[PDB]
Amino acid sequence: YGPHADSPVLMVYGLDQSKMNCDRVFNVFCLYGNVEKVKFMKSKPGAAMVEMADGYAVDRAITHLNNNFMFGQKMNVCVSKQPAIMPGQSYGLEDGSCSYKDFSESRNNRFSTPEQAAKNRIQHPSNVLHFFNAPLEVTEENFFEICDELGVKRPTSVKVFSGKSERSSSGLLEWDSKSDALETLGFLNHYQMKNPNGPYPYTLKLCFSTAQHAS
RNA sequence: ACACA
RNA sequence: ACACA
Repeated sequence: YGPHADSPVLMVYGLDQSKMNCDRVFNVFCLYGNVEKVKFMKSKPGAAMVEMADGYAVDRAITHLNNNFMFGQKMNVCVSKQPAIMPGQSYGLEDGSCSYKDFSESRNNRFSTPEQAAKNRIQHPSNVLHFFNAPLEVTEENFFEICDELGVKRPTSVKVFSGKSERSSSGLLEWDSKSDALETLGFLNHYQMKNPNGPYPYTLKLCFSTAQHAS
C-alpha cells in the first residue's frame, strides 16, 4: 500500500552531542516499525547508520523525525546508499560499550507479531507521550524524581490509570514542546523499574501518544 | 555528510 | 511486568 525507502539502510547525522547513543536513537525510530541493527561511524563528527524493514519503518522515520530537534540540537535523517550493516570491529561509545547493537531478536519490535499489529497505532509526533509497564504509584511523584535524577526536564503534565492490565500500570505524559517529549523519549525508554521485593527489574516502555489528553 | 565491516 | 483515557 504505502511507499518504501530506496534501501534497507538509513543514515543519520548531527549526533555530535554526548546525549546521542545507538540505544537511544534506534529505539526512538523503533516505535515506528520493525528494526534489525544499528551502527555508529567515526567518519563524521556525529553520524550513524541503521538497518530496518524499509517499507513502513524507514518511510515513517523519514516522515516524522528525520532532522527534527532533540537535546537542543538536530538529528538529521535520510536514506542510506549502503547494501547492509556489517558487524565486526568496534571502538565503543561515550554512552555504550560497542559502536554496534542488534535488535533482530528483540521483543521491542512493535510489528513483529499479529497480536500487536491488530491493535498497534501510529501518528505524527507531539508533546504528548504514552507509557506502559510502569509502577502502580509512578505518578507525578516518580516521574518528577526520575527525570530530575537523569538531569532531564520533568513533564508539564501527568496521568496514570488502570484497566489496561492487572500486572502493571499505564498512563500519559506531556511537555512544553515536541522536542522536549522527544529528548525525554531517548532517556526514559526501556528504563528499569524498581521493586520492593522483586528478584529482578522489568523494563518500562514509552512512545508518542495518540490519547486525547494528558490529565 | 555513508565503516576499523 | 510490550503499545493509547
